[PDB]
Order: sequence, then structure tokens, then C-alpha cells
Amino acid sequence: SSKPFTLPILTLGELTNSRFPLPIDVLYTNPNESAIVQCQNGRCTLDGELQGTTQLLPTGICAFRGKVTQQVQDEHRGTHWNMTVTNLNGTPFDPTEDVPAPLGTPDFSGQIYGVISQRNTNNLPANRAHEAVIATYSPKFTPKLGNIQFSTWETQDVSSGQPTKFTPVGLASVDANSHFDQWTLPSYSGALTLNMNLAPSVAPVFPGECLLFFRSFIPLKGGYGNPAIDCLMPQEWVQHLYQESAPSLSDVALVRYVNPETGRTLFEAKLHRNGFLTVARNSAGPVVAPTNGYFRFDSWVNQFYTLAPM
Amino acid sequence: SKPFTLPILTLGELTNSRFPLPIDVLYTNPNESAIVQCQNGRCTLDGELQGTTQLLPTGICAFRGKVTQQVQDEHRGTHWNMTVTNLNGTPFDPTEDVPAPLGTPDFSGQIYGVISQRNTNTVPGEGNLPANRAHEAVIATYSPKFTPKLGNIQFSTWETQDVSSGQPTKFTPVGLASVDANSHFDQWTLPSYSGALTLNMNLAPSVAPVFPGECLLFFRSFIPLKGGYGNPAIDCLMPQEWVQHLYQESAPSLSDVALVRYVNPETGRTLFEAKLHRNGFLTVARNSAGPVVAPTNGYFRFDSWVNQFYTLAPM
Ligand SMILES: CC(=O)N[C@@H]1[C@@H](O[C@@H]2O[C@@H](C)[C@@H](O)[C@@H](O)[C@@H]2O)[C@H](O[C@@H]2O[C@H](CO)[C@H](O)[C@H](O)[C@H]2O[C@@H]2O[C@@H](C)[C@@H](O)[C@@H](O)[C@@H]2O)[C@@H](CO)O[C@H]1O
Repeated sequence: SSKPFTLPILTLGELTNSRFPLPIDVLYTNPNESAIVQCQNGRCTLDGELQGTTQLLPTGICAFRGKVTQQVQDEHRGTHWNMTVTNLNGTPFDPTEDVPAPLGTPDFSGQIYGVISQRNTNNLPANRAHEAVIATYSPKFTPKLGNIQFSTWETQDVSSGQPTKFTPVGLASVDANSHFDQWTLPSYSGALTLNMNLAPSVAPVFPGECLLFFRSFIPLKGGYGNPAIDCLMPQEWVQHLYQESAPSLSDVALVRYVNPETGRTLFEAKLHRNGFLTVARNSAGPVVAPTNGYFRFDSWVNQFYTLAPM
Repeated sequence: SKPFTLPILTLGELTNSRFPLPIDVLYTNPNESAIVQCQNGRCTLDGELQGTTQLLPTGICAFRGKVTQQVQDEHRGTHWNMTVTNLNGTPFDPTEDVPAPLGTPDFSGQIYGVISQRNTNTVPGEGNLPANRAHEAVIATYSPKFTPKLGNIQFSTWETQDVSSGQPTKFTPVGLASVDANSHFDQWTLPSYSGALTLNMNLAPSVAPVFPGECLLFFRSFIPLKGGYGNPAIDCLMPQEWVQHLYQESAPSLSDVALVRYVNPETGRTLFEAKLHRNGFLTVARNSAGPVVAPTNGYFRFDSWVNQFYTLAPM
């Protein structure tokens, strides 16, 4: 009688990343990854429980809302601005809630590039927008405490006490001094303080298995690089699972990547209860798969199930 | 027949299908004089995408292509021509029965965003990696150089030189550059997709109330501005999550009009009712313009199929 588990019917070209507002470009593996994988956006259990900083809006991923309170010039170039942040729905962020940070807060170390825009509260309001960068590794990045900093090239035209939106676009840099690491969590309350209420880390537990990611290439403001952001599940999956809230019948679901044309299965994967995929693959890099393919739920299995090798 | 359904999403869990914005408020404007015929956020109740509608929230008002060259334009700023492909990177075939590449903007205005590039060619000394650049950009969709159905559009930058010819280019929309009279913002005026003096084709049809006392109901989002005075909004017929849901489900439509109730989960009560029409739009019995003041925690629930003779309870 339990509601059957399902995934949406969506090709890679119909999916978007749950960790940054980007389309999914390729499926991807990296077996030799030395880092602990514990991202906080795109986290949802198979029975529909959102975790980490995950919320449902594609427009909310790596977004901030708040007001500017302080202008501090950089030593050499640019200007820093303190921003008090609210929840994305505009209500005050309550730091006593059991979340790591306001929902949508970025979940990686780096310099995030985007646009800060403002519409004044006070017969038509005045507006302004400028390019902006948020350094999530900065000691001033303390979203769990209700405050962050962003920097601009613009030196003066940011207003205080006025509603402010950050729309993310890409990364500002991937140079050594910009500290881009997609698997390093920001310190949500500042450097000396432990992050709290985190979605759990994910890993394969069967020899020969590795994580399977939905990879998107992220725009760069300048420099050399081909940076990517890998998510455990696309945003449409998070949205689907939340809607469905189907009971999980074991800790591991078997899914098949199918070509609808031929009806052929290209490979199978384990979809784990906590909301991530593993496959039996001994290499790194993109999965080369037809454009019409998608994952279909097959059955519930267990941690001891042996995946057909890719 | 598979039962028709809507997703269970509060207003605060929905996004606009015509620009990448959250839904802020439900909205009516009974005395609107324009024909309402937007092309994004168009989907029948049985799951048929229409106009330039596609499924990705990242694809709405996005472009992908390659800059060809810097071009002269009499208007202020530095101007660049870019060819445009489909969003998936394949060549746009002007013989397909669509008005323009899916995701193309469906309104007249100066769309503000960011152009970014990642070069095709890589440098061995740079670890075999490509050079990149990004800058703010504006696309005037009313320009005679806005010809997405012909595979080319033009954008302007404040930046004067640092845009590279022949390199992969992405436009990420952010808001509008201006809503002054001279910036020709009109959310119900379609661009001329093939340029000045040409007829648009393959359009999703116009929408309108039929029953006396009814008006369209919109999902409204406020859109950021680069500068100037204004509080511009973009109104969609259905949010992007509804397009995505109807597409997935493709439930047969059992009449031309479905009855839906806007419900408060906490109270459990119906705040108002609306008609959800087969072509994918809502009407209500309301004789005022402005926001519908209700909890963002409320949502639409499918009640039953009705017909063109059914009278809505007044809001
Ligand atoms: C500092 C930062 O946040 N990112 C920098 C890049 O500098 C930023 O992006 C540039 C495109 C400019 O807008 C710059 O003002 C901005 O701070 C930096 O790019 C170079 O920046 C210098 C000036 O500092 C020049 O503008 C230079 O042209 C930029 O080079 C870019 O990348 C090249 C590889 C080429 O693709 C050029 O066409 C680009 O303009 C990069 C490289 O030093 O480093 C980031 O950290």
C-alpha cells in the first residue's frame, strides 16, 4: 500500500544543478577523490526530507537577501560592504533554528561572482545594481550569525539600509589566492566555530564503487580555468522527492540509466537513502552517454548488492 | 485516464516561468488593454509545451552562442554580435515550428545580465586550460539587431574591449537595465524574432477571460533594475514548476476548464477559487487590479473538471 518510489523523467539536458544555478552538463566520477564529500545544497533523503541548507527554489541557490550596513574600502583595490542577511523569504533569520545557515547559503569555499541589486523602500523607488564578489572563506563570511561581506569594483554607489539581493553568476577567480574548493565547507559562523546541523557526508561502502555526480561547468569572471560544480542530485530530483515523500523500503535503491529509443540500459547505479549515487566504475571523468538517457527506478536492494561494472 | 494534478507548492516555493525570479504575489489587472500572448511559461494542462517554453529554470531568457565581432550601433556603449544556438549547444534550425530558440525572451525591454566566455582553445603552460572573461551586458529585445529566429542577436557592454571573437559565450539574465520611456519596457509586447518588419510565427495563442466578471490571474515577480526609478514586474500565466509538472504528468484533459481552490494548509480553508484553462492559464471572479493579499503558505489544489458554464465564487 506504500506510495511507490519514483524519479522524474528528465534527460540530462532537462536537469539543473542543485548547488549553483547551472544546467547539468555531464555525469561524472572521480574515484580517487581525497576530500570528504559533505555538500549542503542539493541534499534530500529519498523520502523527501530536505537537509543541510537545501531549499526548493532554483533562484535561491547561492542567493542572499538582506541590507547593507557598512562600507569599508580595500587596502589596494575595491570596496567591501557588510550585509545583514535574512531568510530568502525576507523573514529574520533565527540562528536557533536547526540549520547550518540560511537556506540557499553557498556550500563551498571560493570567490562567488554575481550581481548585487537594490530597490529602495522609499513615487517610484530608486534602484542600482553592480558586479559583486562574496569570498566564502573570509572571516567576514558569517551567514549563521546573520552577516556577510561582499566586495565590489564600484567604489561608492551601494546604499545602506535598503533591500539588497545577490544573484549568483559564477566564480570570480580560481587562482591560488582565491581558495576555490568545492568540497571545503565555509565556516558558517566564522573560523573558530564549528558548523552545526550539517547534512551527513556521503561515500561508497562497497569496494570498486565510487560516487556518481551531476556536473556543471561554472562561469569564470577572468583567468584560466575550467571550473565545475558537482552535485549529488539535480534540483528537479530534490523537488520531486519533496513532493512525493515516498517511503524508503530499504537503504539502497537500484536505478538504471536507460536509452528510451532502444529501451536499452546503459548502466545501473545505487541510489542511497541519504540522497546520492554510486556506480561500479574504476575511472575518473565524464560518463559518455546518449542525450536521451535518464534514470529509472528499478527496485529496492541492499548495501551488499553488486552493481554491474561500467 | 491518469488523474490530473498540480504540484503541492506554496507561493513561496514557486518561480516565474518568464524570468528567473521567485513568485512574489498573485496579481490581477482586469482593465489591461494589451493582448496577453507571452511565449515563455506556456504549457497545456495535458503537458504540451508551446511558444518558446523549455523546462530549465536556467534557460529562461538565457542565450548560448559565440560572439562574432564588435559592431557599430548608434546607441550608447560598446556593441557585439553573437550567433545563438539552441541552449543545448546544437545549431538552431530556423525551419523548426517554434518562434525562436527555446528560452528566448518574450517581451520588449533592455534585459540586463552578464556575458561570460570560456575559450575553446587551451594553453599547455596553463595546465591545458582555457582563458575566461565576464562582463555586464544589456540585450535590447526591441532592437532591429535582435533576430534570434535568424540565429543572431546583439548585446551592449560598459566594457570597451574585453570580449573575444569566435569564443563560446553565455548570457545569464539578471534584471532590466532601465524602465525609462526610452528603454521600451512592455511585458506584453513581443519581440520581432526575425527582426524589423517581419511577422512572428509559431506563437502560443493569446489568452483571455471568456466568462463575464472574470479576469486573468497572474503569478507576479518583481524584476531587479541596473539603475533608475521603478518597481517593474513580470507576470507569468503559470509558474515554472507547473510547466515542469504538467510536462512530466501529461494527464489527459477531461474538459476545457479545471476548478482549482487556493487553500491555506494551516487553516485548512479555501481562500478563493479559480478556473485553470486547458491552454494553461487562470481566471478568477474579481473586479479589482492589484495583488491578492494572502499567505505565501497557501497553494492551489485541483478540485474537479468543470466547463465554460460554471460560475466562480467571487473573490
Ligand atoms: C580579481 C578577480 O576577482 N578576478 C581576477 C580577474 O580580474 C577580474 O576580471 C577581469 C576580466 C577584469 O574585469 C578585472 O578588472 C577583474 O578584477 C583577472 O583577470 C584579469 O584582470 C586584469 C586586471 O586586473 C585585466 O583586466 C585582464 O584582462 C584580466 O584577464 C582576464 O583573464 C585572461 C586570462 C583573459 O581571458 C582576459 O581576456 C581576461 O580579461 C584574472 C587573471 O589575472 O584573475 C582573477 O583572479
